[PDB]
Amino acid sequence: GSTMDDREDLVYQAKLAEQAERYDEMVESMKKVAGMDVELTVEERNLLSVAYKNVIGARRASWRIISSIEQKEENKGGEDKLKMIREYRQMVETELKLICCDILDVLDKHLIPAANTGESKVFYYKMKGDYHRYLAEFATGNDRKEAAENSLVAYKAASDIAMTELPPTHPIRLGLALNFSVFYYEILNSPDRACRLAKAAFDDAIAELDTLSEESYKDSTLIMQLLRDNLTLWTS
Amino acid sequence: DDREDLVYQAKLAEQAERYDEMVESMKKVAGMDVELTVEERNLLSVAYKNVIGARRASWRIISSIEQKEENKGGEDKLKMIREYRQMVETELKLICCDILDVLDKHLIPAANTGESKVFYYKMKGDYHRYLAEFATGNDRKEAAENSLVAYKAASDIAMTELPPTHPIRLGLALNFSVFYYEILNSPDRACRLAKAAFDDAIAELDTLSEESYKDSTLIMQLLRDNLTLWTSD
Amino acid sequence: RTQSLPT
Amino acid sequence: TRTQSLPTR
Repeated sequence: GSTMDDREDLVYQAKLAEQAERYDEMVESMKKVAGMDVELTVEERNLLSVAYKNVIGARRASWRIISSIEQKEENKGGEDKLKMIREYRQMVETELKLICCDILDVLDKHLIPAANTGESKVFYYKMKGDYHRYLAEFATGNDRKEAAENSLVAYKAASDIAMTELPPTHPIRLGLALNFSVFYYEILNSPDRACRLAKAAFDDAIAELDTLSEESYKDSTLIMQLLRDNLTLWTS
Repeated sequence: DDREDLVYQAKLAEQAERYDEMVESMKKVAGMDVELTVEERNLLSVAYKNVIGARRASWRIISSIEQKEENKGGEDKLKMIREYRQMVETELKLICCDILDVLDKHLIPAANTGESKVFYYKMKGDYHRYLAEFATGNDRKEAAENSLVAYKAASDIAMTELPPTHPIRLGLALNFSVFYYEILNSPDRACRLAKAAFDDAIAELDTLSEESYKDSTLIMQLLRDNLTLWTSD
Repeated sequence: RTQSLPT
Repeated sequence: TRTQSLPTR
C-alpha cells in the first residue's frame, strides 16, 4: 500500500511493457514513478528515457516518411493527394506536440526539481534539450524560433553542469555532446559549431580514456564512434 | 472516389507504418460489398497481419516470462504478468473477431473470383488459427474446428481454380500445414500436405510465371523448411 | 521455429 | 548516410 511498494510494482510493469515492446504502457508506468518527486535510480531514468524515446520515435519516423511523400506530390502537382497528405502530417504533428509536452512537463514539474546528482541533472536537461529539439523539427515561424531557444538553453544548462560534474569520458556527457552537436547541425544549421562541438568532446575523452572502467568503456567508445561518424559525414 | 481516397489513405498509413489507421481505411473498403482488386486485398491483409502480429509477439514474450516466473515462484510478479497476458489476449480476440466478421459479412459474400475466394477463406483459416493459439478448452476446440473448415474450403476451391504453382494456393498449403502441426498436433498430416503442395508445384514448375516464380519458390522452400524441421521431430 | 506465410 | 543522435535501446 505504501508508495515504495507502488514504485517497485510500477518499475516491474515498465520492464514487462518493455519486453512486450508496448511502450505506450511503459510510458504510463515510468511517468507515475517520476510523479513521486524523488531521485530516480539509474535503472528508472533509463526505463523512462527508453519509454519516451520509442513513443516519440515512431511518430518522428512516420513524419519523415509522410514529408517525403509530401515533397514528391508537390513536385508532381497532385493537390487532392496533397490535401490528404497534409492532413496526415498534421495529425502526426499533433501527436508529436502532445508527447513532447508530456515529458517536458514531467521534466519541469517533477524530475528536474527533484534531481540531486550531477548525472541525473545532466540527464534531465539533455532530455529537455532533446524534446524541445523534436518540437523544432517540424515547427515553423515563431513556434520554431521558440522551440530552438528552449532546446539551446536546456542543452547549454546540461553542458554547464556536465563540464563541472562529469568526467569528459562520461557517457552521459559524451551523449549530451552528440545530441547538442546534432542540434547545431539540424536545427540552427551551423555546421561549424556542430563540428567544433563534436571534435572537442571527442578529443577531451580520448585524452582521459585510460581511467575509464569497462562497461563505461564500451558505452563511451561507442558514443565516440558516433561523434567520429557524424564528423566524417559533415566534413565530407 | 471514397474508395479511391480510402485506398490512397491505406497506402499512406502503410508507408508511415501506422497500421491501425490502415486497418480503418481498408475495412471501410471491404464494407462496400464489392470485389476488391488484388492491390486492395494485399492492403487489407497487410494492415490486419501487422495489427495482430504485434499482439502475437507481445503474447509470446509475456507467456515466456510467465513460465520463468512460475519456475522461480514469484507470486506477485505472476499476478501482474497474468493480468498483462489477459489484457493482450483480449486485444487479440477483438482484432480477430473484427476481421472474421468483415470476412463473413462482406468479403466472402461479395467475392467474385476463385483466387479471391481462396484468399478470403485462407484469411478466415488464419485468424481462427490465431484465436486457437491462446484459447483454452471449448473456445479452443471451436477455433480449431472453424480454422479447419475455412482451410478445407479454401483448399477445395483452390484444387479446382488455381494451378498447383499459384502463389495463393501455395501460401494456403503453407499456412494450412502449419495449422495441422501447430494447432491439431498432427505432424503426419502436416508433412503430408506440405510435401503434397511441394510436389504438385514441382510437377508443373513450367507453369510458373517469371513474376510468380519469386513468390512461389520462396513459399515452396518455406514448405521445405517446415518439412525438414517437422521431420527432425 | 516453425514459420507461416510472411507479410 | 545521415546524421546520428544518441541511440536508444
